[PDB]
Amino acid sequence: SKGEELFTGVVPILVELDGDVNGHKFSVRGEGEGDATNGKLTLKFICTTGKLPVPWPTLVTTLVLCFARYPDHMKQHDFFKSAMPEGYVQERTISFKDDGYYKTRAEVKFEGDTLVNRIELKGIDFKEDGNILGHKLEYNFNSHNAYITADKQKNGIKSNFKIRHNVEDGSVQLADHYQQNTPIGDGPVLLPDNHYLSTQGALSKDPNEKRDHMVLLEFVTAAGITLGMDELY
Repeated sequence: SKGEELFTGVVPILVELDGDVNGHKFSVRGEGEGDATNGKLTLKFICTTGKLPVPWPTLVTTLVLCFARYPDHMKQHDFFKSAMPEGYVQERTISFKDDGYYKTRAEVKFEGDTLVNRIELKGIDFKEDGNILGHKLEYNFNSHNAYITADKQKNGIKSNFKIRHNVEDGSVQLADHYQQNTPIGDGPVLLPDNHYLSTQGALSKDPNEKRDHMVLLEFVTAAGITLGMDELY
């Protein structure tokens, strides 16, 4: 696959989410750009339906792993770019401990020149005054590593990882993620050795923006592939 050639520069991003958590419906639209050479995402998200009924940090993982920076010696393990431009389906179950769960299905693919992430989310069994529907989580996102393994019996990858959201009282709300990715087209995809993605993110606000929104700067870098002096030639 030559899909990685689509990411050598800066690529515009469109994110569209439709969500329904305990019958609380909402839509989010995000726009920005991705710079895979640096592993950098710069995006601004707006809740187009008014007030977001869940905390913005709980949507970060749902709201484009094709922009991760894979080191040169690891580029053969980059499933996400190898599926492009046709793209991949990304599905998750996010189980919040002692609370409800999200189910998400997204398509990540190029539409013209733009990398688009289009998501449907359903949230079920939440406590109406839990940490999520009650908005008890701090506006931040800790740095976090997510382990990636191949799923050959599905021609894709899988990952499970825990996000630890900071609760305002000082406790931690666990969000247990189970993820699977499968290509959309029939072209060849790279199925990787075990590795992980290392993610950092900074969340902020646009002072001139009155809509409910999140400004996000995110860095994603691949690591964990044991590398020796043999690749040195």
